[PDB]
Amino acid sequence: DEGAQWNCTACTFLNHPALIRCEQCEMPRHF
Amino acid sequence: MQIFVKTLTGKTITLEVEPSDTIENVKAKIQDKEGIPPDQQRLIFAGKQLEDGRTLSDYNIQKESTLHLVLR
Amino acid sequence: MQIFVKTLTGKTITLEVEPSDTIENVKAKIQDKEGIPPDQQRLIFAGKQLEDGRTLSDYNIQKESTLHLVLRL
Ligand SMILES: [Zn+2]
Repeated sequence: DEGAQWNCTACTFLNHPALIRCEQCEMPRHF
Repeated sequence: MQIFVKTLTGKTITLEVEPSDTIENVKAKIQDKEGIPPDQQRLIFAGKQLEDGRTLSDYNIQKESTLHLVLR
Repeated sequence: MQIFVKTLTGKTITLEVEPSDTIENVKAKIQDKEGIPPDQQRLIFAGKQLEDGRTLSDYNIQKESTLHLVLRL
């Protein structure tokens, strides 16, 4: 129960839920 | 057809493309407008990084799609 | 080749690897350098958690790729 992949708000890149910043663009996850 | 390339700083860029255009064609077009070397451009669409092999139709990229430009 | 391994803080680790090394091999290298046991390491590349048995080229991880390291208890 970790969470779905999330799409970066800045670039749409679909991230692993365990990353707090976007793997592609490094923007912190948007909430 | 037109597509848009949005950079990480907000700048939206309009490109003239064909569905049969390769990702490298698209990058060279961005170089022509913004002067960024293709080797530094990453293109993101629908959550995926686009690969130099494919065409826009491969990625099902349609008129007025927005791509995201990530510099690296 | 060399690859990088980045933790959540941004601390980057430099590994020398063959594209043929497994993810287990790579975790052991992280363990020697960092002291984190392999079972507590999660490696992540292109939004996907890596498999212990798989290799680096199985994931098309190539020279200068950056993997992300995340803990687990
Ligand atoms: Zn991003």
